[PDB]
Amino acid sequence: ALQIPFAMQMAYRFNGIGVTQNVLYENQKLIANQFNSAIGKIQDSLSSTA
Amino acid sequence: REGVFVSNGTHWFVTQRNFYEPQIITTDNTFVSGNCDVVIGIVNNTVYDPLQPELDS
Ligand SMILES: *[C@@H]1O[C@H](CO)[C@@H](O[C@@H]2O[C@H](CO)[C@@H](O)[C@H](O)[C@H]2NC(C)=O)[C@H](O)[C@H]1NC(C)=O
Ligand SMILES: *[C@@H]1O[C@H](CO)[C@@H](O[C@@H]2O[C@H](CO)[C@@H](O)[C@H](O)[C@H]2NC(C)=O)[C@H](O)[C@H]1NC(C)=O
Ligand SMILES: *[C@@H]1O[C@H](CO)[C@@H](O)[C@H](O)[C@H]1NC(C)=O
Repeated sequence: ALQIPFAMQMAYRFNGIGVTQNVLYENQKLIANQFNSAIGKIQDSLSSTA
Repeated sequence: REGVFVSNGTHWFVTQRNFYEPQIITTDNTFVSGNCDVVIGIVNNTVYDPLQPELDS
């Protein structure tokens, strides 16, 4: 296991789907908020529906 | 362009992600996108131009 800052790991994950890194870094807060809200929606979906 | 910026304490190199082979940072290792007010964690360093010495001499 080789440590690596999570923002840079996500930069690699972006650069692996054909989107340059600067897209993430310039939109890091937007992407972080989108991810957090998505996880919240997952909680709601699992809690409401069996 | 491909790799990651690293530092051995004093100088900033750009290496490939999977094997430590440091290289001077020049404008052919790196590409410009944006400016310094938007990235979170951006540092100050000097990017060497391979063209300026040729023009100088
Ligand atoms: C980090 O690496 C750089 C070079 O890769 C080291 O700087 C060099 O040190 C030698 C030894 O005195 C000098 O002859 C070179 O001129 C230096 N290069 C540059 C560009 O200054 C540096 O000492 C290393 N840092 C640590 C903490 O090991
Ligand atoms: C990296 O360089 C920039 C300039 O390229 C520095 O920005 C300065 O920040 C101080 C503190 O707010 C201001 O008083 C200066 O006016 C800024 N410079 C310019 C040209 O606007 C920044 O401080 C540097 N960072 C480090 C860690 O050295
Ligand atoms: C890293 O975290 C420290 C707090 O432990 C903070 O002072 C620093 O500004 C952070 N740097 C980056 C690039 O996130």
